[PDB]
Amino acid sequence: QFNPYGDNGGTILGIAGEDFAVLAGDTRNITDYSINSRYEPKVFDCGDNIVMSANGFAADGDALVKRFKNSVKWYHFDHNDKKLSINSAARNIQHLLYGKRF
Amino acid sequence: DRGVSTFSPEGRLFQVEYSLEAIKLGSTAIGIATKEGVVLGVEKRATSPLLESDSIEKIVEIDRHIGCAMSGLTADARSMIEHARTAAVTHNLYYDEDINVESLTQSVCDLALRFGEGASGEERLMSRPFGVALLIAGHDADDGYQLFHAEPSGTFYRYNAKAIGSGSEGAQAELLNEWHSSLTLKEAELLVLKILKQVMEEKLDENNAQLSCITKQDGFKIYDNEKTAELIKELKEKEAAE
Amino acid sequence: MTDRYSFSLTTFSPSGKLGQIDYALTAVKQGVTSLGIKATNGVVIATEKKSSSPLAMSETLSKVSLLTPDIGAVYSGMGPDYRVLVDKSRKVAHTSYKRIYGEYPPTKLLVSEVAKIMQEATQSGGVRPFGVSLLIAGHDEFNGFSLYQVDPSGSYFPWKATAIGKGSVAAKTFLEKRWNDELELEDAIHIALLTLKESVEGEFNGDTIELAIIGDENPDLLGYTGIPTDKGPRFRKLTSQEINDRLEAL
Amino acid sequence: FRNNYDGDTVTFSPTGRLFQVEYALEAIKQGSVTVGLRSNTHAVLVALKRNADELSSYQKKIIKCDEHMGLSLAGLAPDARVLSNYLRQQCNYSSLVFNRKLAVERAGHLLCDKAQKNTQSYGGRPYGVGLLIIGYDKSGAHLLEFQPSGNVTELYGTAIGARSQGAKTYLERTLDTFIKIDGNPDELIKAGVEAISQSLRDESLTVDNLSIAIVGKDTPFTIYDGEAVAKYI
Amino acid sequence: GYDRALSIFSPDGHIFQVEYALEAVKRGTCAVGVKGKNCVVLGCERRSTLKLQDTRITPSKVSKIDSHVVLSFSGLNADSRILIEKARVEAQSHRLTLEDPVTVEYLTRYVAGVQQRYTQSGGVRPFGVSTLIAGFDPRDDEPKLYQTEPSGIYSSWSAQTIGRNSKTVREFLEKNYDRKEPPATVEECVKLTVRSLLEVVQTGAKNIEITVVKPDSDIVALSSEEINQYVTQIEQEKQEQ
Amino acid sequence: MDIILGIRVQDSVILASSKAVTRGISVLKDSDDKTRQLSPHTLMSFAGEAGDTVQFAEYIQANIQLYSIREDYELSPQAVSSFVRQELAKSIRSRRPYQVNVLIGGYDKKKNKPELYQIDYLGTKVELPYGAHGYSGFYTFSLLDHHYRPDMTTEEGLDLLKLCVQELEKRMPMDFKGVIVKIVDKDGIRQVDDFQAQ
Amino acid sequence: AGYDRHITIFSPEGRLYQVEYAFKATNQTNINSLAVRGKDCTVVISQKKVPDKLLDPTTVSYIFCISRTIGMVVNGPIPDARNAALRAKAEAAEFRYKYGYDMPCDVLAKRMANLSQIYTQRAYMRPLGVILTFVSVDEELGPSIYKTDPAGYYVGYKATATGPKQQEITTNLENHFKKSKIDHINEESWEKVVEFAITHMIDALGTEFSKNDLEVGVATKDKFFTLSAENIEERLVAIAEQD
Amino acid sequence: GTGYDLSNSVFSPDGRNFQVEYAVKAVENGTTSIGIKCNDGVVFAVEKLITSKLLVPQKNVKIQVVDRHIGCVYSGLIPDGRHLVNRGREEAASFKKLYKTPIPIPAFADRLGQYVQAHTLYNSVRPFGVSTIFGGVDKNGAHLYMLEPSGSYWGYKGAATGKGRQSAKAELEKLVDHHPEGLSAREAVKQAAKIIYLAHEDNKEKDFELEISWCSLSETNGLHKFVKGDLLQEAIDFAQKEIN
Amino acid sequence: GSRRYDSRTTIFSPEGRLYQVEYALESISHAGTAIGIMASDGIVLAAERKVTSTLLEQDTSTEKLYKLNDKIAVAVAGLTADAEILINTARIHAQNYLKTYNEDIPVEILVRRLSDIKQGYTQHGGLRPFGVSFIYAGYDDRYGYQLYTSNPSGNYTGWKAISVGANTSAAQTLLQMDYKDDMKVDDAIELALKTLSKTTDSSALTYDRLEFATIRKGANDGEVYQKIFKPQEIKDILVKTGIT
Repeated sequence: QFNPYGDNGGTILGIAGEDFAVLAGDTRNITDYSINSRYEPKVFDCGDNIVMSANGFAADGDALVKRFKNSVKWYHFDHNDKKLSINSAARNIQHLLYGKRF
Repeated sequence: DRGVSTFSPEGRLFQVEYSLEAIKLGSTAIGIATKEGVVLGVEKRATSPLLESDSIEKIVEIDRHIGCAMSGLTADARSMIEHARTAAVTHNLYYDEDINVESLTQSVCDLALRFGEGASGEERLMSRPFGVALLIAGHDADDGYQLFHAEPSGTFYRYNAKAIGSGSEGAQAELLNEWHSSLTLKEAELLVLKILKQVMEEKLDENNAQLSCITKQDGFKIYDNEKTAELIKELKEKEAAE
Repeated sequence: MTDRYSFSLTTFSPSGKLGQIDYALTAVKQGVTSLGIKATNGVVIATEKKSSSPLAMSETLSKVSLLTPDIGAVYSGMGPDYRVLVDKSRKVAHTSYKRIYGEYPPTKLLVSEVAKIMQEATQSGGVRPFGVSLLIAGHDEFNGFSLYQVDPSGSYFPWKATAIGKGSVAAKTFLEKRWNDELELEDAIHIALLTLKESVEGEFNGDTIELAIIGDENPDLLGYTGIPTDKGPRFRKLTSQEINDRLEAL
Repeated sequence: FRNNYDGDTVTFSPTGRLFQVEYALEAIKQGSVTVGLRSNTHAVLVALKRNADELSSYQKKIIKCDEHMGLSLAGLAPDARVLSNYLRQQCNYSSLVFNRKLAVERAGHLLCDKAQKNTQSYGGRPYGVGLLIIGYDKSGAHLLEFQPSGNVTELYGTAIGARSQGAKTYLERTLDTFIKIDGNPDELIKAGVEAISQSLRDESLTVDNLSIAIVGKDTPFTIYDGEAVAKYI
Repeated sequence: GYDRALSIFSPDGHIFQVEYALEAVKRGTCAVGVKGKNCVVLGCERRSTLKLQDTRITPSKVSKIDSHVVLSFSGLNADSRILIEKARVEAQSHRLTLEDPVTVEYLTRYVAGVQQRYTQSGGVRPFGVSTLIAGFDPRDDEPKLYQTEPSGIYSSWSAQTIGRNSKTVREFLEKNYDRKEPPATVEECVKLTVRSLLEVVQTGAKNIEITVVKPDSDIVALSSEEINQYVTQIEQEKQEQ
Repeated sequence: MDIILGIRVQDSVILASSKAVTRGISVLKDSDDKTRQLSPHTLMSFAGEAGDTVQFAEYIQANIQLYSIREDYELSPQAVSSFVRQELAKSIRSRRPYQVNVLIGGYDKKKNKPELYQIDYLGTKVELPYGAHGYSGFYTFSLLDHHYRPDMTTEEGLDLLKLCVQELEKRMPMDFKGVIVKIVDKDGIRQVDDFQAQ
Repeated sequence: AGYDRHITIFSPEGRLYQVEYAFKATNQTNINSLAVRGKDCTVVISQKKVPDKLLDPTTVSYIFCISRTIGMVVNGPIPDARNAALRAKAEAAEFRYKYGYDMPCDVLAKRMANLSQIYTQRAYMRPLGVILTFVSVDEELGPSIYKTDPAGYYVGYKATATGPKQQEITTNLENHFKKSKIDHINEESWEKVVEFAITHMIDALGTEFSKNDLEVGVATKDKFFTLSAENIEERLVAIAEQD
Repeated sequence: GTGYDLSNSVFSPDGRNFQVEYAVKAVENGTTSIGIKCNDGVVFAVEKLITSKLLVPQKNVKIQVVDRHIGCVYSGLIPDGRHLVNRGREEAASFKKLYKTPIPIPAFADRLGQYVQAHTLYNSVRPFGVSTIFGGVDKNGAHLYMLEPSGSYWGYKGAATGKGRQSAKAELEKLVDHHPEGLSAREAVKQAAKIIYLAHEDNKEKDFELEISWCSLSETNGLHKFVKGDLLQEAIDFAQKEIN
Repeated sequence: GSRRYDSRTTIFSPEGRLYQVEYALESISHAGTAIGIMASDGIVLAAERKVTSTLLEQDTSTEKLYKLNDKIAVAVAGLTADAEILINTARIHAQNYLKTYNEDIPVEILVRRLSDIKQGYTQHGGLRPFGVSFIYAGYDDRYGYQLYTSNPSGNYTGWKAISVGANTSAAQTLLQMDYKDDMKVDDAIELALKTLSKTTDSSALTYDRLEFATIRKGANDGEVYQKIFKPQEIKDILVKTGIT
């Protein structure tokens, strides 16, 4: 029977400094015991000085990143190009994720 | 008859223009923006001494940083206030932040032209335009203190000072001269109390008129009768002074 | 597109009249005459086959129609309207009755169903009343023989005998004179043929007249044998020949 | 005459006109002037913002649709919001689904078609706003003029609004000149401000009264207001 | 399917259908309400175009939305039912979710919203009704009296009247009601109510019904006699001069 | 399950309902009133699925109160019970049925007789001298089948329950934390605050 | 009030003007047609008039093949005629699918008549300004001709005619039958029936025809087809060697 | 009485539908456009009035393609024409999807026909304000069609609509008489350019821009393509020459 | 559009009156008169058949008195067909009530519901109101014998004696003149016939032109009985009361 999910491996790491922050991640993407790509970026610059990574099932991670970026875009369109604070992005992401609670 | 969303030969929407006429018949509402906050005042205008004047709610709270005054067919404003409140609260749930005053206003005006008997553009189920104009005043981190005039046309302008209702053309002229970029909050209060007095058919007292403001520090507050009464006294005095 | 006519086309005038129903009645008045006579052991409905051209085949056009095996109908007014009304009447006899109780509806109820359909076309949005008046004749075990009239308003009434259309006033009067509560079916068929002659301008024979009866069960018209309780339809349309035979005794 | 055939957009007059549409076009003329012109490397929008009182703001007339597209409005503001929002989605869809920036020519076709629908069906009303669209796509700089009639035209330059005729003749004259202002945005803008002023009469373009937008080769569609346009007055 | 805009603006800025809805109220029988210091009283007149009715079963003019709130009205009877039913349903829904009966202002705000909505929804005409809603908020003793009208506007009054000749009776109340000293008694409050109705009812012991509402769901309607008694004592106040 | 008992004596109906509310391993509350007054002379006890239980009770309460105000009259116990049965009978064939069992005890002012109705979540209704829902019935029906009399006074009825409750506290595996008893008669509904030792 | 002439509601005289005016439209094309029944075939004749020299004469027709066995000739504007044709083709295909046998000519006629009756009663649908003449050699009824109008009326004919000069053709045909005493052209071949049809079309209209002035459709057991300019020519020659 | 011309589906006493007739006026008031059927294809061409020097030349294209073998050109309310093509495109996509074979010209004509006729059946819609000339090459030949706001359409040897429809039709008729054997794709393209230049006299006031397109079994493989560059100039000249 | 043909059946007149309701009532005023009289031991319903003929089958006829419940009946004044529609929904409402509460529906509840349906056609939907007025005669264990009346507006009221239809003004005065609270069914039966006898627009008041019904609580039983008089029964009671 069809299983809508998959596991593309990889690991990501985020550390926050006093006036900086980093988001790291390996560039390997796999399926079972095979390597799909040795270089497939997984950490992204979404604008407004926000980097994000959705690790796990790649197709899902990509759709999420894509949706959030489009979110930032519309945030500007609707609030006079206001910058999206990180706390606001976080809350926004919560709704993006919880919207698919089932 | 003729479509509710018909254009006049001059390029105007009959229902929206006629809508504006109704608003002219409404009670005066005035708003003044100053680098110390925005003041919103309205003419209660009870229709009989037996009507308990303080049950006249023409100035309402959208959110802690956004207040609003109405003029015209005030019953038409209930669903607008509701939409505005929900919009503000909803924005805060999704983004964990206050909604910008301009954004909130743009949201309310989005309801404006949603009327007709089958207008091909979505599902604008509303038999007629709103018969009321609103003055939305507030404050946000990006553009400080703001005052907006939202009409049934769907358009909204930003004003330093603005008056709507029966005494508007008169009161607006007054505001033209009296308003300057360095007015203090107190100056604006007295100023609003003064102009209301000129246009009001009734002798302005702390019972047929009501003040309110919105300041970054304490947000939107509606002045209680006692507080305004003294401001009215302070005004009579400064006037008799010269 | 989309029927945006969701408001009534029939409304009350200051005088209290419902114009469209009145006008529909006027259409009925212009229609060819039709009638019905109730006997003690049967009912007869008849009308004139006003062929619209000698090239037309009048048989291929029945003004008299079977609704259920014990119920028939005839009309006066707008033919097309009648046709669709018969289609609906035949179907409602099933959907609202045979399929529930397993037996055909008694004449009064089917008439009531038809009447309902017509009443609705008097109040529903975007339509005009039916421009016809029907005369339905039938028989059911617990009510015996009956004859009803249904007007464009949806109102209906039971009759001993009556006529509608062109010379209804004249025909009704002629019937009142010849009717009695002891008429046998053949007597009514005769009285029917006489009344109809006064309303026909030209040829008057079994090819210009359409007549049917609700009488005894016709086991010969059932189509099968082997079930005692099933005796055949009571509704039978007379043949051109059967009519002429009765015309010579006119 | 006219009075019997202008009740709604679904009625043709005896001469083949659609008055409701024409009355819509009339709301545009009553609208503040705005100008559009392009070289081979850039496209510029210059718009005169109108104000109610001297206590009111000068209503924005330029809306960004995507990093490479934008327009200016003249007529019913709300209707431009609706149309621009629609254009923002069409642009957005093109990127998300095909990873392709929407061609300015296609944006026009989409706008025409959306407007057309509101002129053949009962109950609706034509849009009462004019639009000038500029953008830089895979075929260079572009300028489009959108009319509520559904008619969209690509031009080198143009203007709509009150007295728009002035700026229009000026550009039709300056044509050979500005069309060659490649590699130099400040010059195209100046050439635009000069075209727009050819429609003034009441006042003179001030700082909080002028609004300019530009897009091109290496310039994401950006709006300049106030102080930012001071250097052009 | 039917969605024609029946309530629309006219050149001078009026919604004629809502305006004509008020004319329907002007035609309805009079109704009044005066709040005492510890109660609210609702008076309503009874027509006489036809008399031979059965008062037991004929629907009364004052209706209970909940056990602590009543609603009287002037205008189309058929229309009032619709509003009364919705009000009653909302009353129960509110108890079910807030776990507390509605406040009079809340119940009023609700009825008003239903009326307002019917003034700008397609395919429907406004309610040809105006209401007077009175009672006591739960666990409160301060009397409450509100009024609503076709437009959807509502507000509180110390005393108010609607219906035919409401012009006349309002005058009476305006120069007979002191906010300084409101009818400190149920008795003197009921009296001030009948007096105001007599200004228009023209001798009608059986043409005047009264209902008294006290705190904590204490509601009761007076009988012909009880009322007739107030009329009697009132006519003497006149003759004794 | 919870203890839901009911007994109709001479001039009244007595309803005894367990006070415990247990979820898994913990007894969350020991003073729970598993009852809702539908009208001045009609009381309803209920037991069943966690949420459905109260939601249903309050829903029925709301509807009866609405009826009362619209008609300014109190529906007979028989009428209220028929309304509840139909509600449950609709429920059983819906997407997610209300898994609630109830006892409806009311005093019929028109007939001047107490009535006890037992209705399970399937919409099964039956009128009885005494009833119970769940496992209780297994030890209380034969008890009552023995010690019950139609002419019993309200006092004899309370003694009878006490006898039931004692049997339930001896043989039942669960600690239902006692019961709350309520009396329904010609004068309305009152609670016997003293059963913890009567 | 004065709108009882714009939509299909009754006029004080109990009339439906829109249906009457729809009838007017049926003559807008100034074309005449007639149909007659053979011993075992059905023929339909219709004037073909191509004014514009820029028109492709092959695409100008008012005769349609509704189904393998049913043919239909329309009298009225081509757009309404094509709307009626598509609907009839659909209706016939569905009928065969649901009931397992070919839709009979008279049944499709009744069905089309009922659809028309509806535009006669529902206000948002306008009547079609056309008259439909259906023909075939029914497996149960034999040669058949059923015609429907904007009133929702229909009936079968021994023969019929439609158009501006319908009356002249009708009386001509009537006379021939009063004479022959039978309800059909007693001819074994359809070619002779087609000739008879054209012959009387000429007498009645007092006009001569070239191979490009007519349009002919024939219906036989299991098939309905239309003739070509040449098949007609052959027909025109034949009649010429008799007069 | 009167007023029979205010609602779209209403029959006037003489059996007409005035709103459709008024739609025609909108058509006659529009630019002229034509279609010439050749021996193995069809040619489309239209007049493009140059309002000002501001119109970027060659950009505002009017001829529209449906699927890959059909060409469509129209005169009247341009936005209405686009609407009708959008429909035709769906109509075609639908047909191909179910039957695999790209839609035959006749079949496509009726699709457009029925849709247009549909807009003369209700008063809640307006008839189309355009007459459309379209055609292409299919399983059996080339086909040229013209569809009126009434929904009426026929097969044509040559067709024209718009301002100069008379000059055009006059010219087209000559061609039909002087070429019973059939014009050729190459020839028709030129002939077309001329007919537009001629038919432009009824609008000689404003300057214009020519636009031609064609579909020929031999010249374009049966696919609709626009005439550009050299072949275009060569036809522009053939006209400019015979205009004097 | 369609707006052109909309009568707007649900709008107010400048006087705040509902046009259609007012005109429907006008219609009702020409309907056969129907009378209802409530006595201490029962209720009487009598109605005059509008239009009749020698050939009308009176035995199988009913156009004014209908049974809704076993304890409730109505007398009709207006469009019979409109009445039947309302009567049927009324009959269903009575049964839903019974199936729900296992108790017969209280008279007022059934009357209010029916009146609410009418009120609806008054405030929304754009349809014409029902041209009907009902006199309800029922009995329940809460108010005993009851008499109600409802009309097109949706308003209903209770009465001791009342009339609907033609000449109500005359009939009401006659009733308001001889009615007495302590009357008896037989007295009411007589009062009813006399009233109709004086308000009829016909020559004489014969039995073939009448429908009669009484709802009594036959002492020898204890339950309520509805009796819809048969032709012969009306002919009798007609002679007895002295109308022969």
